[PDB]
Amino acid sequence: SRVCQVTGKRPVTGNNRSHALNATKRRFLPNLHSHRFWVESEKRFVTLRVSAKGMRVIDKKGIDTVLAELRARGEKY
Amino acid sequence: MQVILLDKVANLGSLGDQVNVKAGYARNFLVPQGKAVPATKKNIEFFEAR
RNA sequence: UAAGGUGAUAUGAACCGUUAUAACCGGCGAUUUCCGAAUGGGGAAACCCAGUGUGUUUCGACACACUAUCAUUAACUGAAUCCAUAGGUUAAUGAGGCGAACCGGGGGAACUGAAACAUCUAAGUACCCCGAGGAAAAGAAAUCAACCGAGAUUCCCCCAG
RNA sequence: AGGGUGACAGCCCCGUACACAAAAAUGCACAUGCUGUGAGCUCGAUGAGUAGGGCGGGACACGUGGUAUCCUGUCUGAAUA
RNA sequence: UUUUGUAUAAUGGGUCAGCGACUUAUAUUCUGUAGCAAGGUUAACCGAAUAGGGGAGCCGAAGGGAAACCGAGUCUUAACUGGGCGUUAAGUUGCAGGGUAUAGACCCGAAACCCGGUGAUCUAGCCAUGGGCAGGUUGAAGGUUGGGUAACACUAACUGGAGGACCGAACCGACUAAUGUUGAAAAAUUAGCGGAUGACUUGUGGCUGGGGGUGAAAGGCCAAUCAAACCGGGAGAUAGCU
RNA sequence: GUUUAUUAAAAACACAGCACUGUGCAAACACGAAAGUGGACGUAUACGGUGUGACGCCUGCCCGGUGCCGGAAGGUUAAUU
RNA sequence: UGAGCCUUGAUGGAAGUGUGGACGCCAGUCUGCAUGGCUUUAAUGUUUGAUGUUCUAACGUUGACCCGUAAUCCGGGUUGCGGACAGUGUCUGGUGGGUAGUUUGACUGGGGCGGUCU
RNA sequence: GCUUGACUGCGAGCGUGACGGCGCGAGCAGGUGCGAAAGCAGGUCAUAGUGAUCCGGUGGUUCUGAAUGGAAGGGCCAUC
Ligand SMILES: [Mg+2]
Ligand SMILES: [Mg+2]
Ligand SMILES: [Mg+2]
Ligand SMILES: [Mg+2]
Ligand SMILES: [Mg+2]
Ligand SMILES: [Mg+2]
Ligand SMILES: [Mg+2]
Ligand SMILES: [Mg+2]
Ligand SMILES: [Mg+2]
Ligand SMILES: [Mg+2]
Ligand SMILES: [Mg+2]
Ligand SMILES: [Mg+2]
Ligand SMILES: [Mg+2]
Ligand SMILES: [Mg+2]
Ligand SMILES: [Mg+2]
Ligand SMILES: [Mg+2]
Ligand SMILES: [Mg+2]
Ligand SMILES: [Mg+2]
Ligand SMILES: [Mg+2]
Ligand SMILES: [Mg+2]
Ligand SMILES: [Mg+2]
Ligand SMILES: [Mg+2]
Ligand SMILES: [Mg+2]
Ligand SMILES: [Mg+2]
Ligand SMILES: [Mg+2]
Ligand SMILES: [Mg+2]
Ligand SMILES: [Mg+2]
Ligand SMILES: [Mg+2]
Ligand SMILES: [Mg+2]
Repeated sequence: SRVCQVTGKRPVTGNNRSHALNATKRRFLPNLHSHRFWVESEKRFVTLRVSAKGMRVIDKKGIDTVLAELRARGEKY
Repeated sequence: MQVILLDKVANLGSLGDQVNVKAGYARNFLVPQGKAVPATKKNIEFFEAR
């Protein structure tokens, strides 16, 4: 699934709305990318499926405390 | 993405200073290859009392 | 609890009982084939075939137990690569399927109405999917008020078409 | 009350009013034993990729309207008694 | 019944029996009737449960003005000699009823749109694996051998056995006609007809699913259904029409 | 040879041949929210698409329109800022 | 290489041997070149973009090899190629009968065409 | 020739329309013009020369102003 492993972001539904205001179901899906992180804390490389922002979080919180969640939460990785 | 340095490093290198880099350069080279660490406010006194 | 019983269509046969183990009613046990989540593998549901264990003064082959998958945990093993992780084995626990409505959530119509029809309506309805309880949900103010005050959530009648 | 009994039964039958009943197993109160869990006082602490914003949508009776308020797919991003 | 008008040769009914179409909830106004009356009445709820309480509230006794506001007046305009709307007439709550609104709103009736499922045991195309084609003709390339050339080319006999080749059964098809048309048959029978070693034909199994499949293309075919299958659901869709 | 199973077998469809065109391979293209799969375990003497339709002689004039291919200059022009 | 500010440019030991520029309607025989008691013209530091080169270290790999593993999936590892391009997300202009919902009047000596509509 | 009565606020009472509405109007209030004056003038000899509501623009306006003063927005008047 198109789900960001660190924030939990997934596709949402909405409309399109033409000038004539016609509603058409659509999806806004998240900006996944799946990036290879360096942990050091495990002398290993972790490939996560990550949303931008997800990345901005890992940058802020720090991978180690992020990977602390996930395990704490259930995700493989 | 601010971060503090370790070894020298190009047009900012100073063994424990508060430089400001582009997030990419950081979390792809500088950190992965042991040359810096983000300015997470914990770390800002490990390499600021030198 | 009892003088009558052996469910029914449904007679009869052969019987069981009458002062406490006939039968009847209730509680707890027992046994509980095969299929079905089906769970040893397979499979055209109720069948086909295995591994490892047991088992026979007729210790052959057949009969019986266990052997699914995933998760958490533990033990032992253990690559590229030394460490280490991956992998692998086992052990204990747990999940799985089912079910009337009520409930929360992920998705989400069109007829139709507008006297046509696109915005709008039907309607977050119908339907599909995940999940839970005996109820669910919501809930202890970053709420209202109007300078006076009130004090979580929930339901009801007003406010008010 | 009601049902039944060879036509319509308070007194024929089963009941009904009324009064009692559990060896077991259990639903529910309290009470304790066991298991795990913490109560109490002192000094502290007070929820950041968040609030807010730009873009797109969606929720609020409220159709972007002068439109507050809530949610966020996207790019950003504070103060901190 | 429908109509300007129907014995009508316009509609409907073979007959009988049975069922079969203006309801219900809540709003709202009017009429009737009843209680009380410048007042009438409670709602949820409590409940000693049709009582009793509960007056939160609603309607009315004041209107005029968009409004601030003023008030038996008010608005209008700088202002009315005026003009508009008011002042003079009882209200309100039950109960029965005539309308209205929201609802399927008198009953039956579409062709259709959307949603979820069920169908490739018919048929279309593909996949894999098995089978069938009596009998009779024609005589390609090639070869051999003679003639023939400097040698080839050429030529004749013979051998050879090609082909969406030829005739014709099985087998596959469907051009004509008659019969049949409440059939023997929801497409057949009879006599003729086309192909019949092929782009042939056939058994078993598999795969493709509904705005989708498949289609040597006809809008053909996808279970006697096809310009959007069948089944269930939104559903009592809507029906200014009969 | 194919076709309207069930009123149309034909002159309709297919066809070998011909031409234009796309396509350098993770091909074009098609099924598919995706992974993937067919194209093809093929590679421009290949594959898709379109039209024509054995074979013979042939296939003239028009690029204004519409489409397609190419066009680094100028005018108009989006989010953004 | 586009653009402000700090600036490398000037804002309200005298006199000698004294020779290129200055937008100067239409060229100042003056200064050094060795010497004598907080700006139009641009460029150095930038914060910030445009373009081009090169890099690798994100990202791609439907090249090769190694292990999980007797496995054309997948994963990891090493390397080669590629490389901040590609691709994807959000936003956005174009195209868009590929698909979808609909519209496409009434009168009328039948309807259409014509004509008409205040 | 001189002018701005093609004026502003109103309007007894009539006409004509299913309605929306349209039309005729003496007179009153204010202010103006022509005339010596009585008087005439609320467009044009008259009967076509037109477009409802909604949405919004411009000006004016103490009318409103979601705690209060404001402001936005709304109303009323004129007009597009
Ligand atoms: Mg089994
Ligand atoms: Mg099984
Ligand atoms: Mg309609
Ligand atoms: Mg809760
Ligand atoms: Mg207070
Ligand atoms: Mg707090
Ligand atoms: Mg008639
Ligand atoms: Mg009549
Ligand atoms: Mg008559
Ligand atoms: Mg008739
Ligand atoms: Mg008749
Ligand atoms: Mg009462
Ligand atoms: Mg089939
Ligand atoms: Mg059929
Ligand atoms: Mg033949
Ligand atoms: Mg023949
Ligand atoms: Mg035929
Ligand atoms: Mg004949
Ligand atoms: Mg025949
Ligand atoms: Mg046709
Ligand atoms: Mg109907
Ligand atoms: Mg309906
Ligand atoms: Mg033929
Ligand atoms: Mg036919
Ligand atoms: Mg043709
Ligand atoms: Mg070509
Ligand atoms: Mg269409
Ligand atoms: Mg429609
Ligand atoms: Mg007509």
